[PDB]
Amino acid sequence: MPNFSGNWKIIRSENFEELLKVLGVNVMLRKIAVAAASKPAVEIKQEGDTFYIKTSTTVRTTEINFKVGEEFEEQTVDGRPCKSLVKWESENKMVCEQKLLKGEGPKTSWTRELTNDGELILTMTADDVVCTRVYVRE
Ligand SMILES: CC(C)N1CCC(C)(C)c2cc(C#Cc3ccc(C(=O)O)cc3)ccc21
Repeated sequence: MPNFSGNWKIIRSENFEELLKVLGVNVMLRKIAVAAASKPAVEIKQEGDTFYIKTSTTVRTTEINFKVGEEFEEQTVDGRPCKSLVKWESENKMVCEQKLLKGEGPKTSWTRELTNDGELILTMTADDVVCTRVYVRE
């Protein structure tokens, strides 16, 4: 019965500021984002391979809708419009490759995985730098 669906509570965050730095976010905006990202609300709805994911903070909210295997548009973690495509790497792990709509920048991606223990891992990557965030349902 359990899947990616849930209201998810963060329990661990690593390397978020480093990710924003590689993306070229300046010091003062990074400080704002890091603080706000420390207590996000995350809502996922899954129906088969169709997903809704809303990630909210006091300073910024993202809401994405996608089907695995079908291109969609969203934003990079630093706010730049991109084309995205999610695939199943494995049964419990989706991987999203991103391409900017305009300009150039680090190669970005994200992954979401349901681990053996019932928890969710999000990773966000820019070039070689990875941010890892772990959640449990509320
Ligand atoms: C200054 C501020 C408004 N600002 C401008 C710069 C920038 C776009 C980088 C930015 C990013 C965020 C974020 C985030 C976040 C990402 C993932 C999660 C998660 O999945 O848990 C939670 C939060 C917040 C503020 C913010």
